[PDB]
Amino acid sequence: GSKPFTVPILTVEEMTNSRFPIPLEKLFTGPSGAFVVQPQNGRCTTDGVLLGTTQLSPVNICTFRGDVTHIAGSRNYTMNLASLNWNNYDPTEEIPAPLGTPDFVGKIQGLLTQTTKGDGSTRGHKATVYTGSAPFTPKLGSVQFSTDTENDFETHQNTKFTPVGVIQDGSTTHRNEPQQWVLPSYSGRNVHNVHLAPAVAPTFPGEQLLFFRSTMPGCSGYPNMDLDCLLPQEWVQHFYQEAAPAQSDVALLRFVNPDTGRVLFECKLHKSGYVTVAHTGQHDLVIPPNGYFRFDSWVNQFYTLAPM
Amino acid sequence: GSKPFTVPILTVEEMTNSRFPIPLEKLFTGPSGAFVVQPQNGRCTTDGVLLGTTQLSPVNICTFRGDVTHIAGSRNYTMNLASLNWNNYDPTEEIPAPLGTPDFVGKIQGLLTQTTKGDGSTRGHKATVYTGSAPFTPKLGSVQFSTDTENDFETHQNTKFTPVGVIQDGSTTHRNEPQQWVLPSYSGRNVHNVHLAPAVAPTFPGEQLLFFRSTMPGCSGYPNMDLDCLLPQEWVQHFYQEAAPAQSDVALLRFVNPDTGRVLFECKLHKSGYVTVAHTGQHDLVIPPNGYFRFDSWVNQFYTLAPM
Ligand SMILES: CC(=O)N[C@@H]1[C@@H](O[C@@H]2O[C@@H](C)[C@@H](O)[C@@H](O)[C@@H]2O)[C@H](O[C@@H]2O[C@H](CO)[C@H](O)[C@H](O)[C@H]2O[C@@H]2O[C@@H](C)[C@@H](O)[C@@H](O)[C@@H]2O)[C@@H](CO)O[C@@H]1O
Ligand SMILES: CC(=O)N[C@@H]1[C@@H](O[C@@H]2O[C@@H](C)[C@@H](O)[C@@H](O)[C@@H]2O)[C@H](O[C@@H]2O[C@H](CO)[C@H](O)[C@H](O)[C@H]2O[C@@H]2O[C@@H](C)[C@@H](O)[C@@H](O)[C@@H]2O)[C@@H](CO)O[C@@H]1O
Repeated sequence: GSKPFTVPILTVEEMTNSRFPIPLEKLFTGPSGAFVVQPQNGRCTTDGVLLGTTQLSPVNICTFRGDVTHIAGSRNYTMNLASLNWNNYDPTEEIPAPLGTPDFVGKIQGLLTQTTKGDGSTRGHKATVYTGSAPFTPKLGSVQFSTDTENDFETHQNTKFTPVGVIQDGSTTHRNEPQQWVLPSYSGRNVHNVHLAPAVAPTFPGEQLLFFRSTMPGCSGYPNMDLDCLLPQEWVQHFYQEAAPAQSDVALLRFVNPDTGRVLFECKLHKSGYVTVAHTGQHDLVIPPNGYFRFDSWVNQFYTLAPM
Repeated sequence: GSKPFTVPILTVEEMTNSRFPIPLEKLFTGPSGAFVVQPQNGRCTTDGVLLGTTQLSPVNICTFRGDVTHIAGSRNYTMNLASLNWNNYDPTEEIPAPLGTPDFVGKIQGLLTQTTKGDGSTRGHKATVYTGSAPFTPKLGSVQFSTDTENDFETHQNTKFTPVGVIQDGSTTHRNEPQQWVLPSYSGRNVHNVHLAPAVAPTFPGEQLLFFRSTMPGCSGYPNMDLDCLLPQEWVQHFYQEAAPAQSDVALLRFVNPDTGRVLFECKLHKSGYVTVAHTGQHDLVIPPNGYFRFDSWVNQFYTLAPM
């Protein structure tokens, strides 16, 4: 008596990263035994429960909204955060941070834009947020932006950050930032993170996570532009709507090639919202552009996959 | 024997504009007898045929990709366009312009970003494209950007424009640009546009188009930031996947309020991909946040709606 579970038929290249507002490019698998995989965007159960900081909009990911105050002697502005909906922010909500908050330590560059309500005058400037910085305290309601202006932004007017890409600067050596698997301290460095979506790992020998991979635009320096998500944003939207009950811990998916009619590989979609495959080693999957995922049956954590 | 037609259950505020990569905010209706409504993004038939310049990604809308050449004595760069997938562009495809090309005359501001293949060095700069300019010839494979640099960008390296908002500048007076209902000349001023998605209008007395409305960020001046689309991007994605056959020219939708169980209004979803309502005058609809569209039955162009 359970509504039948499905995944979208969109191809990988027809879908969006759930951790940054950019298209998916490829599937990637690699070992992750040595570190914790705990992203907070792109987290959703197969039955449609959003986790972490996950929200439904592809374009709100890594955005911030609020009003800003200038820091004297600098081009820096403090943003006092509003809700996604431009209402007052509530720090007591049982989430790690405001929905859509970046879930990695990095220097994210974009534009900060503003409109003056009274006359409809507008302004925009290049801006960067360092999510590893001491002033990055989104859970407490404020973050800081480095901008290209010292005087243009007004106080007490709605202000939006739209993310574009990432930078590597200052101290750092090539491709050592951003660090996609390092969570920000949402309340600052001395305060532990709360209400997190859990870390994920394969629990089977010879298995690895399967990642949905994009390349973030780079805006300066020699950044690591790889970005891996656990679920496409479209999948998040799909599960949220469908809300099909998980009949077992694991949904078995087959990846199908329509140009031949054959299955390329099979994988496990865990009910808590992540995918694993049977492979050892780093591998960029090579897939046909029209390839798609198809739900075939419910199995369990003990099911042995065919090697990828 | 037709697969049953449906629309997504996502609420308006949970969906994305199909003409710019920003969230939907509201529903709007107004008269449009006096001018032609012929957007090229967010065009899809109910049975899943993409029209105009429409593509499936919410985040590729109003993007450009290619490589750039500097124009001496300026901060201007010519971009020789690539395909969405970074392959050579084909001008002979039976489309108006490259998929995702802006479908309005305006000054769109964002960031232009670039990566050097050999060493992974990167750069990004604020940039604007004037879609009403003589050099805006995307169908012919090139457009021009005004940037904040005269020497940083390299030749023959992959370069991306990510849109953020719009500006009003130069000569123009308040809120007279952008002009969302004026199509660019995709091949330049002397060449007529081709392969367009058709203009839309209500064909019934006392009917108006229903628009899915957002406010574009403004980056300078006093722009008109209203942006109206005919279909949410999620709807485009949905119809594309479902491909449910249109049993009649018109699908009757009811907009439902779950907080009361009552229908707020009814509307016509035309099979060619647009919505009409029975109302006269400009009106910002007031809707509950959890309100949703529900397909109830197939009717026709002659069906008389209940007044909104
Ligand atoms: C946005 C900006 O102006 N950034 C500069 C940065 O240039 C950016 O990054 C470099 C790698 C290159 O892609 C530029 O096109 C881009 O604008 C500067 O980087 C130095 O840039 C020169 C070229 O102008 C050389 O490429 C040099 O190798 C770069 O230096 C090293 O990389 C930097 C990112 C720093 O880590 C620096 O300590 C390194 O020696 C830097 C350097 O002043 O300054 C801005 O960030
Ligand atoms: C990005 C930038 O520097 N743009 C300026 C522009 O300022 C932008 O737009 C104005 C409306 C305001 O929102 C600024 O905060 C924003 O940076 C300049 O606009 C003049 O700006 C001053 C404030 O610095 C006044 O607001 C003035 O009314 C503005 O002028 C008129 O509006 C302009 C957009 C032009 O149409 C001008 O002819 C008008 O008289 C302009 C003016 O030099 O210059 C850049 O575009």
